[PDB]
Amino acid sequence: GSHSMRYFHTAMSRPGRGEPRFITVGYVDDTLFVRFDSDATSPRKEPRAPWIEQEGPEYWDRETQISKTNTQTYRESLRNLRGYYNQSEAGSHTLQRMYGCDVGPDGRLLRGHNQYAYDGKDYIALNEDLRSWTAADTAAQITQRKWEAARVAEQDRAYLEGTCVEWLRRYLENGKDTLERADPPKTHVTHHPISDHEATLRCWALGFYPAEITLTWQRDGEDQTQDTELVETRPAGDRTFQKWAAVVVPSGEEQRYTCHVQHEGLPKPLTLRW
Amino acid sequence: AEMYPSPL
Amino acid sequence: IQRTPKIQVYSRHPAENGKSNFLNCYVSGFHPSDIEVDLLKNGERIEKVEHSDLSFSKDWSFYLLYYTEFTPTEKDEYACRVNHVTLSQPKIVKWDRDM
Repeated sequence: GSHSMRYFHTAMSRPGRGEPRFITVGYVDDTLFVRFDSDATSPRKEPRAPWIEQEGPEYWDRETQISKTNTQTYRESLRNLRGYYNQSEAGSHTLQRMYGCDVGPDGRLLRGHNQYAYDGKDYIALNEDLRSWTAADTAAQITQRKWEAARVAEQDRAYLEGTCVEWLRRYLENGKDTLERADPPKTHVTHHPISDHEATLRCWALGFYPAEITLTWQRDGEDQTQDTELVETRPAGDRTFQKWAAVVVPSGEEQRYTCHVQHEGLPKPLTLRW
Repeated sequence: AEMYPSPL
Repeated sequence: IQRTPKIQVYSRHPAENGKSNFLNCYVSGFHPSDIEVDLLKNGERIEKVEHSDLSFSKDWSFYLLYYTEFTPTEKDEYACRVNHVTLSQPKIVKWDRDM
């Protein structure tokens, strides 16, 4: 199927409690494979998936240096942002970035990403053309001006179309037994009386990978969008995910309800009933 | 692999 | 300007009394990223608890999984206790094996 590689950067200021913390994690699809934390005893990029362990010392040295440099760059960015918003030195602020590439089954680029947020709000993003920026406000326009003057987008484009895609392809090959394996959900329906006159039907999906899934309830073949309770898809801790969807049904009417499950690992979409 | 400074 | 955490408490594997498992507390949707999470057994803090690496979603909100080994029984009560800048008091969510 299709795949993605994404890096996530976070820097968090903490006035009076040292310099801003900087972290990075990297993912292929829903698999975290590398991490860095400036607060670690000896900050280094560290492997978090077995298939990345085979990368040599040169890889780990380069990756660590990138993150050490980023720690300093992000501290400068945080200082600049505080000024752009006329903010006091006393408050704590957060800067986030996500960047990377999506590829299809043939490994060809579908699109690239390079986005930032300040205090959880979108700040600036590289457009899909990989040549221009969208700035959220007059502060981000300052960043945009600096980055246009420095032709940053051109560097992003070169990375996203080249290095990003090529290393994702390499990782998919090295990790093929897991990264290219979709695990279907194990499914069942449970029944929970609420009172004498109604009960909850809960449709469960367990043990699936990747996280993307569609669970729905129908009554008499009609989607029950408004009346369905969904929980957020949640990690099991063994790489897989879980989700459930529930409806409240009148006693005796259970056979009118069907649960529908779609997932990449299923040979066929499932219909289930109590 | 990460992308190889430009502060905001 | 801040976002309060969503909390789910659940087991890694289907719960079966007397069989070792993992108790999970998934916190998500929160901003900023500082958060405090305890797992509780009969109201008391469990010591061995580990967590996943702090990550964030497409909407910029953070998420973490806290987890510990446990052997469910009929009588023992488990819960997750969470504090965040958005909460005036810690929020406790009980483990319900039906959810």
